[PDB]
Amino acid sequence: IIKTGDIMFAVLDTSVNSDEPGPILATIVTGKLKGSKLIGSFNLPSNADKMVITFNTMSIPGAEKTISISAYAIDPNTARTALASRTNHHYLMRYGSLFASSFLQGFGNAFQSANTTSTLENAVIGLATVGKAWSQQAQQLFNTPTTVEVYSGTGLGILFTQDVT
Amino acid sequence: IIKTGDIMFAVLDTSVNSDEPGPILATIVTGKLKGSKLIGSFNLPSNADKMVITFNTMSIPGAEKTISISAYAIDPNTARTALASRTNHHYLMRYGSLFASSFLQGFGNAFQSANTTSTLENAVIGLATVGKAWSQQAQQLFNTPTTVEVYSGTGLGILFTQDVT
Amino acid sequence: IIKTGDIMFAVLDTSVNSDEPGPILATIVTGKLKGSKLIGSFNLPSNADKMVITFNTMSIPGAEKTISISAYAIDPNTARTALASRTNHHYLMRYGSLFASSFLQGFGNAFQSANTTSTLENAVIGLATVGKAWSQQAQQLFNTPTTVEVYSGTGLGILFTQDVT
Amino acid sequence: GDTGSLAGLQAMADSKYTRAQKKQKMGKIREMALKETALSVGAQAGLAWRAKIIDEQLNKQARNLDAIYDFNSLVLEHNILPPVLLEGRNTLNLADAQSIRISDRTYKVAKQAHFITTPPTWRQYLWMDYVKPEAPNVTLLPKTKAEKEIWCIYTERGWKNGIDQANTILEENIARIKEDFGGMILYRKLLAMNMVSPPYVSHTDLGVTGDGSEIHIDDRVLRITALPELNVNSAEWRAAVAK
Repeated sequence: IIKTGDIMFAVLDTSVNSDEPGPILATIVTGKLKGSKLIGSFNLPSNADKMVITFNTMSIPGAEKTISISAYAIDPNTARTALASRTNHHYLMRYGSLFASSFLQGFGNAFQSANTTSTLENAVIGLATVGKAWSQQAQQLFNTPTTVEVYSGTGLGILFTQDVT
Repeated sequence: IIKTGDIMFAVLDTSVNSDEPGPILATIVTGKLKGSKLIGSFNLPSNADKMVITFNTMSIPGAEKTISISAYAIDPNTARTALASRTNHHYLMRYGSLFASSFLQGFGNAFQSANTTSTLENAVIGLATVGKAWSQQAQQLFNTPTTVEVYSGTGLGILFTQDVT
Repeated sequence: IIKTGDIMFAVLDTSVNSDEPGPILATIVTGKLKGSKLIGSFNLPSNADKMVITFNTMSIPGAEKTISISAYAIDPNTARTALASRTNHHYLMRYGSLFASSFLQGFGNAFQSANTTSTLENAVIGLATVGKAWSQQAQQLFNTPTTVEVYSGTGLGILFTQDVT
Repeated sequence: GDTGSLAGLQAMADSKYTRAQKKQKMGKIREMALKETALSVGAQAGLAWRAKIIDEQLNKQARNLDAIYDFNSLVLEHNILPPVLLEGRNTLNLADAQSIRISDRTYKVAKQAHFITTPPTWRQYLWMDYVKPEAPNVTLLPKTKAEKEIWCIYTERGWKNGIDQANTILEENIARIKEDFGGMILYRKLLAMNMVSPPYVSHTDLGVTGDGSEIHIDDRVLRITALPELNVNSAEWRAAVAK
C-alpha cells in the first residue's frame, strides 16, 4: 500500500534533450520498493520556464510484475517543478541572423538612394540584393524556440498520484 | 465527521510556477486528522492578483482509504486569498524591447527623411532596417502575461467544502 | 423554524478580492443558531458601487446536517448592500499610460512637421515611434475595470429568503 | 506564555505578537521534515556501531562464557538434552469477585527432553548480527546552521536510541539463555529431589542385514519409550539437610 500522494526518490542517470519523445528510465533509491526501475516520458512546454517528466511504467524486482502507477518529477533540493538547464539556446543566433539580413538590405537600398545627393556601388549591389532573401528566410526560420535538456547526473523526487499493491 | 466549511492548517513543501499543470501535495499536521497528505492542482487566473490551490484528493494514514473532500486555500496570517509572490515578472522586458524596436525604426526613417534639409548614413541604415522586423516580432510576443509561483517552504490554511467520514 | 425574511448577524473572517470566484465562510454568532456557519460565493457587478455575498450552504454544528437557506449580505450600519473598499484602483494608471503614449506620438509627428518652418530630431524619432505601439497597446489594455475587495475582520448582516426547520 | 497567563494575554492583545507569529508558523511548518531523516540515519549508525562494539567485547571475553556454560555436563548417558522446568512460589488469583484461588508453589515442564547431536553454545543466543550500512542519502540538505544543528542533535538522539535498542535486545537474550540454563539445572536438582521420573529408552540390536548389494554389519536402533514427568505420590520424596 502506497498512500495517495506521498513522497519518494529516484536517480536520473541517462540524459535526453527535449526534442523527440521516448522512454526514459530512473531507479527508485529508498523506501519500500528497492531496486525498482521506472520508465516514462516527458512533455513539451510552449514556455521555457520549467520542464517536467511523465513517469508511468514501474517495475519492482524480485517478483516479475509491471504495475503502472503514474507520477511526475520535482527538482531536488529546491522542491520546485523546474529543470536545471539553459533557456537561452537559440535566441541570439536567430536575432543576429535576422538583424544582419535587415541591415544588409538597408545598406544597399539607402546607399543606393544616396547616389544622387565603383567600389561603393558594388557595396550597394551586394548589400541590396543579399539583404532581401536572407530577410525572408530569417522570418521563415525565426519561429523555432529554445530547447531544454536534462542532465545525466541529477536525482529527482517522485510524488505519487494513486495507490498500488 | 467534518463540518461543512471549517478551517484547518496544512504543511506545503513543494513549489510550482503557474506555467504547467500538475499534481501537488500538502500535509495537514493538526486537528483530528494527523499525518494526512493531500494532492490536487492549481488554477491559472485571468488576473494575477490572487492564486489558489485546488485540493481534492486526501489520504489519511493508518487506513487504506482515499476520501474525496475538495478543499481550497487561504494565505495564513492574512485571512485573505492573495498569493505572496511577484507580479511584475514580464512587463518591463517586452516593454523595453518594443520601445527599442520602435526607436530604431524612427531613427532610420526620420534621419533618412531629413537628409536634404557615410557613418551617419550607415546608422540610418541599421536602425531603419532592424527596427521593423523587431517591431512586428515584439508585437507578436508582447502578449505573454505575468505568471505567479508559490513557494517551497510555506504551509497554508485550508477551508473545507463538504463533509467526510 | 425561521420566519420568511427576518434579519440575523454573522462575523466574516476571510477576505477576497473581486477577481476570481470562490467559497467564502462566515459564522453566525448570535440568535438561536450558535456556532453555526455559512459558506457561499459573491458576485461581480457591471458597476462596483456595491458588493453582495451569494450565501447558500448553511451548517449547524454538532449534528451532521446541511440545510439550504440561501441568503445575501448587507453592509453594517448603512442598511445597504455596498462594500467598504476602494473603487479608484485602476483609473489613473491606464489614464496616464494612454496620455503619455499619445503625447509621444504627437511630439514626434508635430516636431517632425515643424522642421521646415540632430538631437531634437532624435527626440522626434523616439517619441514618433514609441508613441504608436504603446498607444494601441494602451487602447488594448484600457478596458480593465476597477475591482473591489472585502475585508477579513468585519461582520455582516444576513436577511433571510426562505424558511427552514 | 500561558504560565504567566494574564501577561501573555495582554501581550497578545498587542499586534506585535501577531506580526511575530507569522515567521514561527513557517518555522514549525518546515521544522518537522529534517528530524525523521536525521533520526533514521542516527538510529542505523548508532545501532550498527554499538552492535559492532558489543560483539567485539563478546569476542574478547568469549572464554569464560565457555567456562560457565557447560552444556556438555548437562547431557545424559544416551546423549539426550534434559527437559526444561519452571518453578513459581506463592501463587494467587483474584480471578473475579467471590473467588480467590491461591497455592503454595507451582512447577511446569517448559520444553520436553529430546535427542541431541552436539550441545548448544552461547553463540547461538548472544551473538548479535552485524551489517554495517555505508550508504548515507539526504532528503533535504541543511542550509542554515540552525537546521544543521537540529539535524546533528537529532542524529545524536537516534544514535542514543539505537544504543538503547541494542542493549534491550542483548538483555532479553541474556534473560532467555539464563532461563534455559536455570531450567536445566532445576531439572537436575528436582531429579535429585526425587520428584521427576528419569527418561527410559530401549535399544534394539540387529546383526547383518540388507540385500546382496547393501550390507550393514551391526545396526542398533535406539528409541526412547518413557518421557520424564512429575509424580503425584508424595511419599517417595526424600528431603534434604545441611551442616
